[PDB]
Amino acid sequence: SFAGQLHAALDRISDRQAAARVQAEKFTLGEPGIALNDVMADMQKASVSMQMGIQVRNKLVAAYQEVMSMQV
Amino acid sequence: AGQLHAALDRISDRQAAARVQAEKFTLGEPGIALNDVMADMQKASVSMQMGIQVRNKLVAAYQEVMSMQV
Amino acid sequence: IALNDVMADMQKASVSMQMGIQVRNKLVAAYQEVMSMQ
Amino acid sequence: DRLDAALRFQQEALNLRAQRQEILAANIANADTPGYQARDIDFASELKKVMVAVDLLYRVPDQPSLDGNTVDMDRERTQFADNSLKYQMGLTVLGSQLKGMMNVLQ
Amino acid sequence: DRLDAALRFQQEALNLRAQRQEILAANIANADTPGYQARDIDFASELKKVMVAVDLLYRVPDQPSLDGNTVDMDRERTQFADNSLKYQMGLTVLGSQLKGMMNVLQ
Amino acid sequence: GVPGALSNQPAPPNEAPIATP
Amino acid sequence: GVPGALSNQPAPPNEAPIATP
Amino acid sequence: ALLNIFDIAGSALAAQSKRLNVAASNLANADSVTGPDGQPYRAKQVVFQVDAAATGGVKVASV
Amino acid sequence: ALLNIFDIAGSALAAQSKRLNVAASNLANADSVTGPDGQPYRAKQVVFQVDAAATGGVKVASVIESQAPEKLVYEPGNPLADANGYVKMPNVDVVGEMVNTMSASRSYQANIEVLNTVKSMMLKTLTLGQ
Amino acid sequence: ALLNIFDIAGSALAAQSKRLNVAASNLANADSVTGPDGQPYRAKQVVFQVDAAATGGVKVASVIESQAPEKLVYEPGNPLADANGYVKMPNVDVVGEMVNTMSASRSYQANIEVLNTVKSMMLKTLTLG
Repeated sequence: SFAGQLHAALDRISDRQAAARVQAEKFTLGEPGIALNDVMADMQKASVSMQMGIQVRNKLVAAYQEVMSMQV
Repeated sequence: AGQLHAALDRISDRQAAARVQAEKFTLGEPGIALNDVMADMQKASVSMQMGIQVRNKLVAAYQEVMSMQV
Repeated sequence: IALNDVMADMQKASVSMQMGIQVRNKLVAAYQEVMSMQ
Repeated sequence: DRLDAALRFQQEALNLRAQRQEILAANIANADTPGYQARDIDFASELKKVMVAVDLLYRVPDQPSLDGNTVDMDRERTQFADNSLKYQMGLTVLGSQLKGMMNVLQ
Repeated sequence: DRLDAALRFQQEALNLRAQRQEILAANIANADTPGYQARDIDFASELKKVMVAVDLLYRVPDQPSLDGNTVDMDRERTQFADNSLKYQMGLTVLGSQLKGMMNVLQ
Repeated sequence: GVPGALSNQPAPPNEAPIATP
Repeated sequence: GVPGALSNQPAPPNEAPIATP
Repeated sequence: ALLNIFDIAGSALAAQSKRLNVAASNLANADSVTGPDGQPYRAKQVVFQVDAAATGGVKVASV
Repeated sequence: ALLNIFDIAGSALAAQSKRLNVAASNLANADSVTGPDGQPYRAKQVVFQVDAAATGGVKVASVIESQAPEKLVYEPGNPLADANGYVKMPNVDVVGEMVNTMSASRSYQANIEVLNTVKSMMLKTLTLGQ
Repeated sequence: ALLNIFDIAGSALAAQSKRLNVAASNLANADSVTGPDGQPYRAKQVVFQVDAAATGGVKVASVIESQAPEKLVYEPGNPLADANGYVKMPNVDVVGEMVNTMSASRSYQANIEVLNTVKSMMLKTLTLG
C-alpha cells in the first residue's frame, strides 16, 4: 500500500486547502460567526502543510533520480 | 552514536517546557512575570535553530562521504 | 562552551573532511587509471 | 483559465472593495453639500451578481437636516474604516495565495 | 492531527480573548442604558473546558445607581487593556511557533 | 427602516415651516 | 463578594424611596 | 467574532450623537413660547435599548 | 507577575472614585435634614487599607459615619424638634470636602499617568518574542 | 559563549520589574492608612545586589521599609487617633516615586534592546556558514 497512502496524503492536503479557501470565502462575504484570526491561522496551517508536502516530494524525487541514474 | 539522540531529546524537552510555561501563563494564574516566559521562548528558538543547523551540516557531510568513488 | 567556538569546530571538521575526501578520490582515480592502462 | 477563476474570486472581491471605498470617499468629500443624498452599495449581493454595471442604493438617513443633506459622519466613518480593513485583508489573502502558488514551482 | 494539536491551545486562547474583548466592548458601549447588567466570562474555566455556545455571567456591582446600570468605567478600561495585551501576546506566541515550524523545513 | 441601513428609493425633502398654513 | 468579581446571579434592582412605605 | 466591534462602536457613536442633538435642541428651545401649529414646546429625550440580536451595542428606540 | 501593576492601578482608581463619590454626596447633603424615617442625616468617610498579598493595592473596607457632633439649631416649628426645640443639622466640613476632592483628582491623574507609562513599556516588551 | 547575556538581562528585567511594582504600590497607597491589623502602611524600597557566580547581573536581596520620619495628621475625630489625636500617615514622596518609575521604565527598555541585539548577533553566528 504505497500509491493509496500517497493519494490519501494528497487528499488530506487538498481538503485542508479547500477548507481554508471556503472559510475565507464565507468570511469575505459578510457571514457572521467567522473570526479573522481563525481564518488567518487556518490559512497559515494550510501553507505549512503544503510546504511539508513539497519538501517530501522533492526529497522523494531526488532519491528516485539518484537510485535510478546509476549503472548496473 | 546516540549522543545526537540525547541532544535532540534535551532540546525538545526545553522547548516543550517553554511551551508549557507559556500555556500556564495564558491560563490566567499568577506564577509568571511575562519576562521569564519570553526569555525561555527565545532560548528555545535559538536551541532549535542550532539543532536544525547541526542537522543540515551532518546531512551534508553524509552526502559528501557517500558521494565517494572507489 | 561558546557558540562561536562550536561553529569554528564544525567548519574545521568540514574542511578537513573535504581535504581528506579529495585526496583519497584523487589517489584512487590515479590508481584506477594505472590499473586500466596496460 | 482555472488559475484565472481561482484568483478571480478574490480579484473581484478586491475590485468591489475598491469601488465601495471610492464611493465612501466621494460622500465624505461632499459631506457639506446641501441637497446631497448618501450613496452606498450592498457588497454581498453585488459580489454574488458579479460572480454569477454596478447599482448603488441610498443610505437610510438617521437625523433630519434643513439643508437637505443626509450623509451622516460617524456611521460612514466606521464604514470607511471597516472597508479599509477588509480591503487589506483581501489583499493579504490574495498575496498569500499567489505566493503559495509560486513557491511550488521552485 | 499532530499539527492541529500543537496549535489548538494557542488558537483557542486567541479565540476566547477575542470573544471576551467583544463582551467588554458591548458592556462599555451600553454604559448609559438603565437596567443593563454588566457581563463577562470566566476565562480560565472557559479555556479549560474548551480544551477538554459561550457561558457568561454577571459582574458584581461596584456602586449603586438609581437608574439601575452597574458598569464601572475604570474597571472596564483596565480589563480591556489587560485582555488586549494578552491577545497580542498570544498572537505573538502563535506567530513565533508557526515561524519555527516553517523554518524546520529547511 | 433602521437608521444606517440601505434602501431602494431616496429620502423625502426636509422642510422647516415657520408657521403651518 | 468583592466588587468586580464574577457572580452567577444578578443583583436586586435598585430603588431610592423618597419616603419610607 | 471581531468585525462586530465596529458595529457596536458605531451604534454607540450614533446613539451618543443623537442624545447630544436632543440636548442641544432642548437648550436652544428652552424659551420657545410656541411652535408652528400653536401648541407650546415640550422637552424631548431619547430612549435607549440593547441592540442584541446575548448582548451587543446600544440602540435608540424612539424619542 | 509584571501584570499586577494593572490590578494595583485599577484598585487605586476605584478607591479614589469611591472617595470622590462620598465627598460629592456629602456636599450635596450639606444642608439637608429629615432623611428617610426621620433620622437626621450624618456625614460619612472612607478608610483606605492595603492588601497584604509586602506590597499590594488599596481597598475600602466600609464607609464609616462621622462621630463629630451634629449641629443643634433651635427651631420649635419643626416636628423633629425635641423637648428643647432643637433640630439636628448634619456636620459637613466644606473646606474638608474641597480638599478631599482635590486630593482624589490628583491621585487619579497620577495613577492614570503611571498606567500610561507601564502600558507603553509592556507594549514595547513583546517585540523580543519574535 | 554570549549566551549568559540572556541570563544577565533576564535578571535585570526581573529586578527592574520588581522595583517598578514597588514604586507603583507606594504611589497607590500613598494616602492609605490603617493597614490590616491596625498597623499603618510604611513605604517600602528594594535593594539591588550583584549575583556574582567576578561580574554578573542584578538581583533583589529583599524589601526594606524606609526609615524616613512618619507623618502625622491632627484629627481627634477619628477612632485611629492616638493619645494626642494624631493619625499616622506613611512617608511617601510622590516625586521620588515618579522618578523611580521613569528610571525603571528606561532601564527596562534599554535591557530589552540589549537582548534583541544579542539575539541578532547570535542568529548571525548561527548563519555564519
